[PDB]
Amino acid sequence: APDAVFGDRVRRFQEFLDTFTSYRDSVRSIQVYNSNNAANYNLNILPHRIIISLDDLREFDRSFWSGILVEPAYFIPPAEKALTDLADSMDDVPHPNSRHPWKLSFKGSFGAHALSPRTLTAQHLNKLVSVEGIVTKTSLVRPKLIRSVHYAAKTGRFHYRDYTDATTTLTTRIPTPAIYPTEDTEGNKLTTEYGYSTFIDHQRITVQEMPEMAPAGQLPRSIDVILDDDLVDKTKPGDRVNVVGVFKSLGAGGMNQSLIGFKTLILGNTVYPLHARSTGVAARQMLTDFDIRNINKLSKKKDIFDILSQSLAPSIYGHDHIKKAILLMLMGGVEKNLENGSHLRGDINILMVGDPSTAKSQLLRFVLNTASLAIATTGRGSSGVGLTAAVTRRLEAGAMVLADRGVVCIDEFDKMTDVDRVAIHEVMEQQTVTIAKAGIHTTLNARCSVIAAANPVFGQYDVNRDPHQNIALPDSLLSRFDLLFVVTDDINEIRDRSISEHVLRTHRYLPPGYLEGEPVRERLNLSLAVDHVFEKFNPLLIPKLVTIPFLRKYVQYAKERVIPQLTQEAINVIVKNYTDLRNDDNTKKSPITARTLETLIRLATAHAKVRLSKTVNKVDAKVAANLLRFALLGEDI
Amino acid sequence: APDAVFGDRVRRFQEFLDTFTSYRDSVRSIQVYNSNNAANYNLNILPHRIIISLDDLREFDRSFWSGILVEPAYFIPPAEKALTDLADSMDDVPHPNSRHPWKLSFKGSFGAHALSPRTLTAQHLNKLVSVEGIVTKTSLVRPKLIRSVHYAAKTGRFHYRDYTDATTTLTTRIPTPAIYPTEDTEGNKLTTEYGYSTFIDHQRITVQEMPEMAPAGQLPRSIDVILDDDLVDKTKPGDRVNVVGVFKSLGAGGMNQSLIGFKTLILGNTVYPLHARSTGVAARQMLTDFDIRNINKLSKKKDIFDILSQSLAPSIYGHDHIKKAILLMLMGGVEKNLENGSHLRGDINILMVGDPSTAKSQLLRFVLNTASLAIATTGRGSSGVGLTAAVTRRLEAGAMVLADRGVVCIDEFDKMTDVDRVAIHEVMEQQTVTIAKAGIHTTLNARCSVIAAANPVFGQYDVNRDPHQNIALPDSLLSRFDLLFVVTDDINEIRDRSISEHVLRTHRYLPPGYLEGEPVRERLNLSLAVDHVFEKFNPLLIPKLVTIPFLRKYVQYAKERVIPQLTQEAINVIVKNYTDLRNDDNTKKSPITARTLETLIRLATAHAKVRLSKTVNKVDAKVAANLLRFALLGEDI
Amino acid sequence: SAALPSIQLPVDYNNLFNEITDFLVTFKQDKGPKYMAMLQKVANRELNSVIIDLDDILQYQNEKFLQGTQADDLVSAIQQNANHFTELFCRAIDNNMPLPTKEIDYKDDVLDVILNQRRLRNERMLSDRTNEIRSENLMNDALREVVEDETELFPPNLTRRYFLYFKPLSQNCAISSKPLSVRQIKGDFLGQLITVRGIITRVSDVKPAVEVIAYTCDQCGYEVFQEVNSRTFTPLSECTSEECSQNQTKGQLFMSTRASKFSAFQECKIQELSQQVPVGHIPRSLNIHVNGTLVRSLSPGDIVDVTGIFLPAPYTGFKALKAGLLTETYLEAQFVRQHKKKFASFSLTSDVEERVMELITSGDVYNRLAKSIAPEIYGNLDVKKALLLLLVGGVDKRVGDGMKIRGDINVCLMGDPGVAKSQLLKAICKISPRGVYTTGKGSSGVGLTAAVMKDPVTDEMILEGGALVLADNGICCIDEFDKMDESDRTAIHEVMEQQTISISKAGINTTLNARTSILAAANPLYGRYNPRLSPLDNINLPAALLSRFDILFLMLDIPSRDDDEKLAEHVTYVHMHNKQPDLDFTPVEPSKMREYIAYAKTKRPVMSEAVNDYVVQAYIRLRQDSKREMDSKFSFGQATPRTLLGIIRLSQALAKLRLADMVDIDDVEEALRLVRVSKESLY
Ligand SMILES: Nc1ncnc2c1ncn2[C@@H]1O[C@H](COP(=O)(O)OP(=O)(O)O)[C@@H](O)[C@H]1O
Ligand SMILES: Nc1ncnc2c1ncn2[C@@H]1O[C@H](COP(=O)(O)OP(=O)(O)O)[C@@H](O)[C@H]1O
Ligand SMILES: Nc1ncnc2c1ncn2[C@@H]1O[C@H](COP(=O)(O)OP(=O)(O)O)[C@@H](O)[C@H]1O
Ligand SMILES: [Mg+2]
Ligand SMILES: [Mg+2]
Ligand SMILES: [Mg+2]
Ligand SMILES: [Zn+2]
Repeated sequence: APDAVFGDRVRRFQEFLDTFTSYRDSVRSIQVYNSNNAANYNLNILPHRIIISLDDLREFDRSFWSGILVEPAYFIPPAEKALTDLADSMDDVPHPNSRHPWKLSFKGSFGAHALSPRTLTAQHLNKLVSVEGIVTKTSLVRPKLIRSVHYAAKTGRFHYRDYTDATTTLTTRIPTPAIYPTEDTEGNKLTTEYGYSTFIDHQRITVQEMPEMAPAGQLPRSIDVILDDDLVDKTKPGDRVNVVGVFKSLGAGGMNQSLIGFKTLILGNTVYPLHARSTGVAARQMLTDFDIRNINKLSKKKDIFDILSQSLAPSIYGHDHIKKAILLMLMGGVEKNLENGSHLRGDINILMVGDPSTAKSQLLRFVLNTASLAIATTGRGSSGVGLTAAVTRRLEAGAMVLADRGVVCIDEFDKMTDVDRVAIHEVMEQQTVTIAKAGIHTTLNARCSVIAAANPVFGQYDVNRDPHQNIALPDSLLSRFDLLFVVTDDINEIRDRSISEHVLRTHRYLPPGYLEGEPVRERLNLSLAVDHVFEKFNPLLIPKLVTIPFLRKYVQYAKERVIPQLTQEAINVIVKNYTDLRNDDNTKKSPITARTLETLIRLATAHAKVRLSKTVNKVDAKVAANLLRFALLGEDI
Repeated sequence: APDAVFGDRVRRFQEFLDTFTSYRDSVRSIQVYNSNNAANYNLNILPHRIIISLDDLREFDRSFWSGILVEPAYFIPPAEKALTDLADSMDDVPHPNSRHPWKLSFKGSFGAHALSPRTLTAQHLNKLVSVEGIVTKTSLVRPKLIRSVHYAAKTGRFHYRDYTDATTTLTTRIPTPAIYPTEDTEGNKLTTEYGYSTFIDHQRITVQEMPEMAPAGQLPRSIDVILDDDLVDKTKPGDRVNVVGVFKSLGAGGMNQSLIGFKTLILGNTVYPLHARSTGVAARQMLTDFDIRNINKLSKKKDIFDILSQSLAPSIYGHDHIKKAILLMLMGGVEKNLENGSHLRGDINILMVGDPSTAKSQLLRFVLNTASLAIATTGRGSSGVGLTAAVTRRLEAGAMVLADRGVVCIDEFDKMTDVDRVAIHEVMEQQTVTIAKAGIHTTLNARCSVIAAANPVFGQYDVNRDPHQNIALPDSLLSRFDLLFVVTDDINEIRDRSISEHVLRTHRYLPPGYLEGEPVRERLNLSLAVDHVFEKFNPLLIPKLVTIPFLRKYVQYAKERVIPQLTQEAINVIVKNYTDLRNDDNTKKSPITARTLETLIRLATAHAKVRLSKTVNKVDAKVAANLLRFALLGEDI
Repeated sequence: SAALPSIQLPVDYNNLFNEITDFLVTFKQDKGPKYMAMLQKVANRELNSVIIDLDDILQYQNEKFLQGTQADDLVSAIQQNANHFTELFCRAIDNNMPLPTKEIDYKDDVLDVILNQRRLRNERMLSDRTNEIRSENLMNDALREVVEDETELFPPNLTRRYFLYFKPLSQNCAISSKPLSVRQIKGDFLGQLITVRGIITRVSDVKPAVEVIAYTCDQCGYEVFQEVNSRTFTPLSECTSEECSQNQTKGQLFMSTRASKFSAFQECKIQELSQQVPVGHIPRSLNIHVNGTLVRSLSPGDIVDVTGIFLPAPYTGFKALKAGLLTETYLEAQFVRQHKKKFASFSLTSDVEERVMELITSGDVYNRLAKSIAPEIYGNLDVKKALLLLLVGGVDKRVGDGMKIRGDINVCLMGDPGVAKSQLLKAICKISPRGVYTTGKGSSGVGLTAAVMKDPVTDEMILEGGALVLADNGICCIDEFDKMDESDRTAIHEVMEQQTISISKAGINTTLNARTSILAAANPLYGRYNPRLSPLDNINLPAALLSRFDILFLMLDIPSRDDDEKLAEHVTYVHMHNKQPDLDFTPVEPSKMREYIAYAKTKRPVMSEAVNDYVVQAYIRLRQDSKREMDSKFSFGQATPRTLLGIIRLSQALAKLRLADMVDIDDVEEALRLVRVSKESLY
């Protein structure tokens, strides 16, 4: 039976949708997208879901906003009905072959409802809450029968029955346990018609307080979240997540005479995978047309490589070719997948062996902070079980499996066991992890670029000795590292005063919105995995330095929209340089193998990607070989 | 949940309604009528009900027809939904201030489903049956709460609840005993808002086998009929009725463990009051424009009175002025209701005293058969309890109360007790029955015209004696009779042979569709209380004779659309004739009182009604006084 | 009516059944109708499986359209709802089932004679009703129609001997055949006929799953059949036949296993391929329900396209976690396509023959096949020749005393870093239908063994094999051979000599069969070859592990000007265009190489006196040469009787590659040449 208050709220939300035109634009775009590939194929179908900004709702109608936040069961169904009515009103051109219920998702500032699994108590029940946590368990995506269609052969007629549970609606119904129809009303045997029955995907994930904010030494708190038909498979275990949903109570909690307390869970409305450092979530960024224009504008510059090289770690003094190599690894080459099935690696590995305090770990931490997807590990702090996969009858991804299509920053690389070393041997060239353990023969993808830091045998790189004795690493392992940089802390007066002036200038830095003696606050930077190009603060005083967010945008653009093709004019340089490096006797820091030809190719491709060029020209090969010759010998030609 | 078969039947009945345009015409006429007096008064509102001819449905779709007749619960709801959809489709102009459910009523040939309460067995259950019987009990028209509207003062909000029972739908629901809401969901006290709640009239009548067709000496069979919101008060106890409805079974019949058998009754869809002779149901007749044209055409004739007089009882020979008086009584005068409250009678009473076999009873039986509403009684066969009202704490109408606005044919008037005679004294002039018995002081209306037949004291009217000694009736009683006709069986050779030739010609009669030696069949003529003018069979061989149905149509038209006004040119004749009759010494058959002035006035008005004239002219008064002088003396001037 | 409402679907099953019957009777484009030929074969009991091609139905519909007749889309209806059309096609085949032209004899299956008996019994009961009613004397159409109302016959599913399967319509000959990942199979695809591409990870034993359990009643002499639909069933206790139900003294009815209907049941587990798993995700598995004659067509490690009806199953998880009518899902397998056809299932059909002649007539089969093994790897021709010989393998010899000789070639590639030993291992794994790539000191400690567990489907203790067991009758490519545990090395020793793994541990005492060819890749002592040090010194293989390998290559990376120039041109061309540089030489497609090698493995060449005399002389000379250099800085470990059998195995493999039955002098020449050049990179 119709409710006057329900209709009043429906028309109020219709007024809200009319006021903010972005929601008709979103619904219209979704409908035209669905119709266009429906007619095209007689890709994927976008869900009937709209992101609603709670700030705009508060601006429009504060009580509707407070009603949704505090009494969602009475305000969300009317708003969803209004959205569905609006969508069916604009649906003048129906999809080929009210109706099509549209769901709502919420975003914005939740205030006191933005909680965690620890702070989510029983006085938040029946409220729209945003819970931030870590996904620890993801159940199987199971179909749920919401409508069963049967066939009666004697009458030749198709019947159906709709099913309802306590979690499909925000309000409580009268429970109607309608049985599965095994026969008609008048005795005819029914045959279930699979493919005409309706099954809805259902998942139940567990969100636990994030380790970065959970109290140390205390047992963590968890909360159940239920996802239905479009939020399933939106996250994976170990993901940082922000789930917006209604904190519901279900069952009777032992009152109904046939539990210790009422069964509580979150009916998920929105799932946002969050980006935290050293996690398995990549960093999607929004690239406006202005950002792309600036990226192309800077790519037109000749010295853009240098501009990108110095802007990586201005705080670190020097380490300029190391920064060039780090930028090239951030871009990386393009992997080759030949038709027969073979794989050519397109990821660049870097090793930095050096004396104490030459900033190898700060250069690792910077890469961890700025990379799209980076996992930080330490030698012997993570084993092969912790680096590669692990069998739990089920597999748990390790450091280098979560970092697939990403970067692995390994500090204290020398303090790594040989059992880990063999797994690392497999991961670096073939980019795969073969388990073959306890009846689980699986080949996980570990297409990751490894950057590592190491110390010499005696703790100080002796220039009198040779590198092979100063490294104490297997030669086969050192071959996998595309670029091996030996950094030595030479005491020279010019660079001594220059590095000290830099260190002090960096220490004498103030944020734009801070006082002289105000302790700088620090948050954990839980970015959402979806305004000037250059940097005001320049530790060096000189070319221009771009901001780290803009550098990340540039790296993302070049990494996702540029796939350079090798050219003969680059091949001549690459082949000549490889032949010289193989045959010339120079007492190289690292050996020269066919892997050296491919690090030449990969670095040339990466530098071509830096310039946004779709073809690797001669200059790219020359600069790649230049960096390689520096890395092998120390030349400055 | 929508049903495919339900929609298929809905669209099939929509096709049926489109094929037969009379149903859109009826629904459109009903809607425009409702809108027109809705806007007029910001009379009565026609119900949302349509008469459906089952013959047309059989012509269109025989299975839909058989489905309605045999499985009404599955075919009547879809047809009603189709009719409602059609009505709301034509409702381009809504009434001032789907919706408005339209009900269906059925008419036509039912075949094996046309039954009686005796022949209605348990194998007719869940079938659409037409049952003919007599109404013996009519329960109170009680409101039934179908929607209760309540007000919550704390929230200031109007709530409602709909109620459903087993008799409101042809199909069986799940029973939902929703309680009367005495409080809101959250504890606020509710106040019932009468005048906004919805109450539907409900009546339960009992239909018993008609005495004319029930077996003699056997206990009669009865059936319950339930009428809802427009069929209530369509009949009264004692009425012959034809109820079309679904023979439903209700309850569990003792199977549900908490009756000897299942509770069965008829859910009335249609109620037709039937016209049977000597019953309380008048005879509505359909007057087409052709019938009215013929009536006016004949009324233009000068001798139409004679044409109507001879066509009454052609089978009876002679009795011509008696037939004129009978026709005038069938028309009758116009009653006067003065402002102070007094009443002047407009009904003509006739008494026929005569010798054995002068057709007094055949002239009574003819009036019983041809009158719009006539009740036949015999002296001492019905007492004052049987003639006037009777107290049962409730009143039961007698012979002269059921015959209100009708005719009472009393045979053997002389064999009537004085206790009855006093009640008849009251009924004839004041046209009322005052009970004043057992705490019931009631004045029932008995505005009836009395025609009676009587025999002399010695069984043969002695012409030597005077009428006052030959009648042996109270003089005050004889004054009430407007026209007293003394008929004597004089043996005269001319009329002897003429009456014998007539009697034999009438006996030598054959119906148009009968053989020479075929026994004529005879039905009970259960006419429905809603093609030539003249008669082919003429016993006399002469003016033209009109058919009895056409004469009934003419009497109905003149009786319901003509109200003559007295004129001075008629008053002069009336006054002169009354003064002469009062003062002239002629040894009248009946006394002359002021009632004689009013029988002159009434007969003049009746003859004016015969000519369809709205004013009583001089000729009407002259012919009225002529008939009166014949009735008093025997003159032929 | 108000409850259980009716819905109007665009599917009419009567004319769909009529179209099915018309297609079965009239389709002949693949001397007469293809399907009645198949039903005639089934009637005579040469075939127990009916595979309905969706390509055939699509072609029939296309032909009907071309001639003007409007035909309902049977293919789309089957794809959308496949469970009903198995039921439909079975009824249609039963209607058009030809009479058998072969009588029942004593060599037929017990199921066949049971079905014949019940068919004759039901026809006799029909005739008996007919005769009784004729004797009662109360048109033959009405008489018959009374008879089938008063008969309790055996239903058609009990007189049914074949199994029905739906082969998906080919992509080239085109929804049901486009391969889907396990993730891509959502609940929208439930009830449809879909194809999933994956790798099989666990196959259960073929068990008898009851479908219609039969009982016999000793009171009325009836056979009461109860259908089974779920995981568990409740047996009948009292008879439910007409006689006992009408009577008051019911009969207690006993199971009849021979009269019950059983199905060969397997529950396989398919898994996502590495190319299908998204970034940072763990592959998820899907349950495949294999029934009927289709069993034993899936084995662990198979990369297959499995086409089947995606069907729901009752929930089996925790009850407290059930929110609604949650259902488990499985794939009722109907068809299996093997990406890598097994060498055992090779048949010399016409198309296989034409391809092999087009390979042979091109000439130079040995060098073409060797150079086609990883064609982007450049300049390892002796290496690729030895790998091809390993793929072909020698000829297994069982001597009458019960002795067995291995017949399979183990090849060890010890080399410097960056020489493509690991790329050659994955090439061999790709070529081999049963190839297992493992890395030493990873997680293969249990891999080079089998682990005893419980089968979840069937209540048994079964030991699931690992790397050396899953690569049985195949190839195990072991990378980083010099870095395994001692137990793994001993297991490798046992596998390479006896082709078995003897396990005597707490809970197990078994001898696993591992008929595996071992292709090992190793790094020399110190990770780089020191030519100053002795070859045996730089080889970290026990004289007994080294002895087992039939060939041991020493792939050394010496710098050069022309050789490095040529490698760099090849690698850089491969990086420009995803193909090898050479235009004169076209590599053999790996599917056509597997077909040639499968054909070659069917030959068992023998050695004559004239060839084995030279084999003896060469063995003697090899032994003398090995004796003359025991520590001369070029010692490879002295020759052994194992080198003779390796020479013999290589000669037999080379003879097989020629598709010959005689081991000729050319093959022994090439075997000696390969053994000699296995070690010339040192010089
Ligand atoms: N070349 C350098 N330029 C700037 N800061 C430096 C440099 N070398 C060392 N530092 C500083 O030294 C500190 C320690 O460096 P760290 O990265 O921990 O050294 P290591 O690589 O030996 O672990 C940091 O605060 C870092 O900024
Ligand atoms: N004048 C008459 N004309 C025709 N029929 C007559 C006449 N008088 C008597 N009859 C016949 O006599 C029969 C008996 O008449 P009835 O009405 O019973 O007489 P009464 O009035 O004495 O009771 C009827 O069949 C009637 O037709
Ligand atoms: N002869 C060669 N031809 C082509 N590529 C080669 C050759 N030698 C080495 N490579 C390249 O060297 C890289 C590393 O070889 P890999 O097989 O991993 O080394 P190893 O076998 O020594 O462990 C591969 O990407 C491969 O393409
Ligand atoms: Mg450090
Ligand atoms: Mg009489
Ligand atoms: Mg390797
Ligand atoms: Zn029995």
